[PDB]
Amino acid sequence: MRECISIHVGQAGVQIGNACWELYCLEHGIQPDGQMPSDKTIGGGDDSFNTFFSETGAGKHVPRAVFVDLEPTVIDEVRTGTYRQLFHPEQLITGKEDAANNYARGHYTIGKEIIDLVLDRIRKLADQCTGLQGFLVFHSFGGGTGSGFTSLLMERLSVDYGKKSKLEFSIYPAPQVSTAVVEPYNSILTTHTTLEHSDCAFMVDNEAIYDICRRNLDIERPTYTNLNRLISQIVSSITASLRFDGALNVDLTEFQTNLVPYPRIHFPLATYAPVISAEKAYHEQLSVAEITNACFEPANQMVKCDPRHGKYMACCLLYRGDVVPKDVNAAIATIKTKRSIQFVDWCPTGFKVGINYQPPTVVPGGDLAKVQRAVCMLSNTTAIAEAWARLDHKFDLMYAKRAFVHWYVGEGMEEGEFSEAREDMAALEKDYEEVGVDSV
Amino acid sequence: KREHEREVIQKAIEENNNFIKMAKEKLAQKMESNKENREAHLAAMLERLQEKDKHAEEVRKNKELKE
Amino acid sequence: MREIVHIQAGQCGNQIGAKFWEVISDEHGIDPTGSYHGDSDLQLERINVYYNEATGNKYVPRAILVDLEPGTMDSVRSGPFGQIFRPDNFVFGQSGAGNNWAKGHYTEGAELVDSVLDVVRKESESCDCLQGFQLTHSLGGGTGSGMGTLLISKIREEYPDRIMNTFSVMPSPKVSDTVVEPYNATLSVHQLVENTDETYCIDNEALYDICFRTLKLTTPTYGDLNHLVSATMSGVTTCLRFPGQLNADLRKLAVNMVPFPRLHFFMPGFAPLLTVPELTQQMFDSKNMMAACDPRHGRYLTVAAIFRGRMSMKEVDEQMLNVQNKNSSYFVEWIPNNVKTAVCDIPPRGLKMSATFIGNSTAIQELFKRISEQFTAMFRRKAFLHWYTGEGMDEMEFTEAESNMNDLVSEYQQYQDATAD
Ligand SMILES: Nc1nc2c(ncn2[C@@H]2O[C@H](COP(=O)(O)OP(=O)(O)OP(=O)(O)O)[C@@H](O)[C@H]2O)c(=O)[nH]1
Ligand SMILES: Nc1nc2c(ncn2[C@@H]2O[C@H](COP(=O)(O)OP(=O)(O)OP(=O)(O)O)[C@@H](O)[C@H]2O)c(=O)[nH]1
Ligand SMILES: COc1ccc(C=C2c3ccccc3C(=O)c3ccccc32)cc1O
Ligand SMILES: [Ca+2]
Ligand SMILES: [Mg+2]
Ligand SMILES: [Mg+2]
Repeated sequence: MRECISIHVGQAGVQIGNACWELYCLEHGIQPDGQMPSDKTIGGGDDSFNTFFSETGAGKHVPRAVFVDLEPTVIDEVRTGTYRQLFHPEQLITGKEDAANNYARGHYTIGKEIIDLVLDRIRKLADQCTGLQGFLVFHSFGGGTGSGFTSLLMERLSVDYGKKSKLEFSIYPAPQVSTAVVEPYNSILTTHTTLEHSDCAFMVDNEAIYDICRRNLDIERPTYTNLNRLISQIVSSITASLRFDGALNVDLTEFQTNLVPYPRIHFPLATYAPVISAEKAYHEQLSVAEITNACFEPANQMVKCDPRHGKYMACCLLYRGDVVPKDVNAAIATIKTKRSIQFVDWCPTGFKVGINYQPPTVVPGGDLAKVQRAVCMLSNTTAIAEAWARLDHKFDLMYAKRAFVHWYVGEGMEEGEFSEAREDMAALEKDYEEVGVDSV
Repeated sequence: KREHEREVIQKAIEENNNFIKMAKEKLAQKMESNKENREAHLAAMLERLQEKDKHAEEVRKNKELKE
Repeated sequence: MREIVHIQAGQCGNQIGAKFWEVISDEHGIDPTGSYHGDSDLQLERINVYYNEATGNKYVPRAILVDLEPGTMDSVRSGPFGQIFRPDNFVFGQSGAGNNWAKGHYTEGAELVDSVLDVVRKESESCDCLQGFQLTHSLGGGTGSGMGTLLISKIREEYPDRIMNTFSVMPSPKVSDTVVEPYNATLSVHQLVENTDETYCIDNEALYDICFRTLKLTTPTYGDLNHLVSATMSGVTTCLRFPGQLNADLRKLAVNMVPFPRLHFFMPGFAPLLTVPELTQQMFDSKNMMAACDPRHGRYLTVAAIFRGRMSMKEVDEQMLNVQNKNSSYFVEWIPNNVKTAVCDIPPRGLKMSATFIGNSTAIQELFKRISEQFTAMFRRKAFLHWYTGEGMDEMEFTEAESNMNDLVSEYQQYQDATAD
């Protein structure tokens, strides 16, 4: 059991979902029609990949997932896409009118018209679980649906499922690919509203991913397709412990114990390696020591910030592929005596390690080189608060003049919700500052 | 000791239910306040357009009363 | 889908309206019979936005043709793509407005408006999900100006949660010798600021200067001015009509272009009148603005730009970054990332590549100051004021429209002078 239900909200959530589930299928040897030859238990099973896939009597392996968007054109591409047979039609839910980059429309005006239907379809998935573990919610900060509807959903999920774990994969906005000027507003509102309802959230800075695609894969002008195929690798690394087995395999919940020292401090910094093109990877083997040291290069982070100017509260290394503890320990010992790694005084300095022997997979026609071993570092650093600081500043510039606020007020919201949301963020920045101060 | 054990798990249940309860009410309050506001905004808009019709009637009336 | 309902009122409205439908019908690859004869599927991806699909794959414009005189109606029906328009959507009176705003708004138009609304209602009720309306008209005349603003108020009554966009043609003595125009404009502006979500300020003063000084066309015809308007209207609706990163949504444009409800008057621009750096410098140049205003006499609140044709997207990003940096003083700092770029692979007709500009600049006040100046010159003498009171109007409604437009100017000035600190 230990099933996990994925919920993909808005364009970003959906399209990242397409990348993730395509990648999952290739890792598990599942076909586009849902058939899995290697799986001999037909109609069911308690294998590790069953945490993400249910099984029909006809041998089809179905993603434990719901796709939701208040506009049909993105999900329509799923309905007619390569993996259309993979999902039951009821798993793909669409309205007719999006949130127009407006949090209010996503949370209230438009969202309320579909929220009950969504919860019902989510319930149908959960009833098929023999031991539901929690939810994974994919969404953007900037979109009206990704922000507004997600926060509404998270609120409703806490009511219908109590304290059942809810994890986020959140797309932090970047001007190179941003779609709205009001994304800072939507970002602060969703973060405030969701904060009490999320147990752990992995932020993905689009600018960080944009730079990595340009720098490491030599893509002149990365598309969402370029970004999403990279994101899915990070997501895969994080969920690998749930979808596979192994002696040295460490469950994500165990890392979570270390990563969240206080409820509000639940935003881990992800760093992935190696990101390299086929051209450069040829006749070039990146060892355990090399990919591990790369985790402490800020240019490889999912969020733009400087951990070297902050303090660590946890450090987790999630390896996959040809990796053994001996080489890991050697690599860590070297890194500790050359890198700027400083912990807060209330936390032990030991790195927590997990290894999944299943090697990295790549999607056909992708840009990422197929390597024998990869690593994803999950750290809890005060430096992530820099991402809040940048967003909150852009929020302040516009709100001082009440720019664009009338679009929100027009949809039923009040300025009190803006000030309430911004104050919670200021408290959050203060929280990250306090945890870094030495004990008395 | 057995008594303490009961009190702990009861407290856990109480806090969990209290969280669910407050979350349920806080949300119902927000959607209600939002429904009121949005309606009040659309109602005012129509009232201003309603005044434009009343004005136009007074204009057309003012014309024939100058002949 | 997401349908837009087109409306064209008065002479000017129907002229540019007809031209708009000619140009995009070509781009979407449909003939004046309503049949598709294109090569790319991208032409029909978002065709439903402006067209109704009838029997036998017959694409009919979702357009409503209005005028208080039947003259222009025959011109459209006889002109190219006159056989594509829906016959029942032709709504015509018999008595013109005679360039009288009061007639169009209170008297003559108020009698014809209901039959128009019946056609609006019939079109709207057949939409999967109506997103709003777009109006083409002038503010200098009587019908398109007076009755156009009447329709807006009436449509907004039955569709208050829909977007109301307008392509308003501003009057200029350089083109029209009619004397009472600054009255009809001020009275129209008084309505547009209250009841429209997005207004594209098409300025004849600008259109004239472009044909004359840039295109080297002394004594420019309306066909010349409209060729500019058509290319402009085609550009600012490209993303509404073609597949892209961001889809066709009037509301999303309004949300990101309008920081304050009253300040929704855009000055469009077009280029050329090449390489990517050239296009970018031109489209931001004052000479290429369809509104007679210098952007360097104010600051940009927001800007939307559409490049069309096959070109380097890396280069477009770099050059757009370059302009914002080199001209940072002309963009308000209290709105981060207020310039957004879109790219359509399909170029217009005749050009290998072009660039359309949509700016929300505080420099637009120059246009409203021009009208206000010409207005107060007429109103101090009460010249031709009897043509308006004759229909039952009051001197106050002239005063209110004046001061309301004066407020709009000062409000644009307020946010031009505003600072981050
Ligand atoms: N990484 C990544 N980011 C995306 C993708 N699609 C959209 N985004 C980001 O999401 C933000 C806008 O939110 P969207 O998800 O597109 O909008 P939405 O959730 O559908 O809500 P609506 O406004 O109603 O459309 C922008 O900052 C985009 O950069 C994607 O496929 N991958
Ligand atoms: N750019 C452009 N402007 C036009 C065109 N036709 C008329 N105008 C302008 O429109 C203004 C007058 O409004 P019209 O549209 O002609 O008049 P109307 O809307 O039919 O109202 P009435 O004639 O009084 O019934 C003048 O200032 C003209 O310069 C045109 O084809 N192109
Ligand atoms: C100023 O900020 C913005 C302004 C406008 C938009 C959206 C749009 C827009 C949105 C929906 C439909 C059409 C358009 C466009 O045709 C357009 C063309 C180029 C760039 C942006 C835009 C998005 C923004 O973030
Ligand atoms: Ca099985
Ligand atoms: Mg969307
Ligand atoms: Mg005329």
